[PDB]
Amino acid sequence: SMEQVAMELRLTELTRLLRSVLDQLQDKDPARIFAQPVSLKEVPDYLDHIKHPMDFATMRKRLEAQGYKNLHEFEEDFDLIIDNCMKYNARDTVFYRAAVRLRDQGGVVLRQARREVDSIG
Ligand code: NA
Repeated sequence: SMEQVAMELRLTELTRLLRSVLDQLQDKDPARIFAQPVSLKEVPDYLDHIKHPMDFATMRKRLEAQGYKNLHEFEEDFDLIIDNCMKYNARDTVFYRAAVRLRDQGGVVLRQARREVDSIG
C-alpha cells in the first residue's frame, strides 16, 4: 500500500541521518576504542560483566539494515558503548577517559540530532 511506501521512505531518510550522525560521533573517538566488539578471545570474562555489549561496527550493521526505527533506539546503543565501558574499565584508565569524552562531545551532536529527526519526521 501507498501508506506503507511513505512509511518506508521515512525510515530510509532517518537511516541517512543516523549514518551521518554515526559518522560524526566516531570522529570524536578518532583512535578507535569503540570501533569493534570486544574480542571474547582477548577478554574471556567480559560477558560476566556486561550483558549488552555494543560498538560502532555493531551499530553500523544494525543501521544499514534499517533497524533503527527512531532516534531513541540509536541513542540506547551509543549510550551502551559509553556505559558498558565506564563500568568494566576504572577511572585512572584511559578507556573510561575515552568513553567520557565521546559522551561529552557526542552530546552536542545528540542534541543537534534530536532536533533533526524531529520536524523532519
Ligand atoms: Na567499574
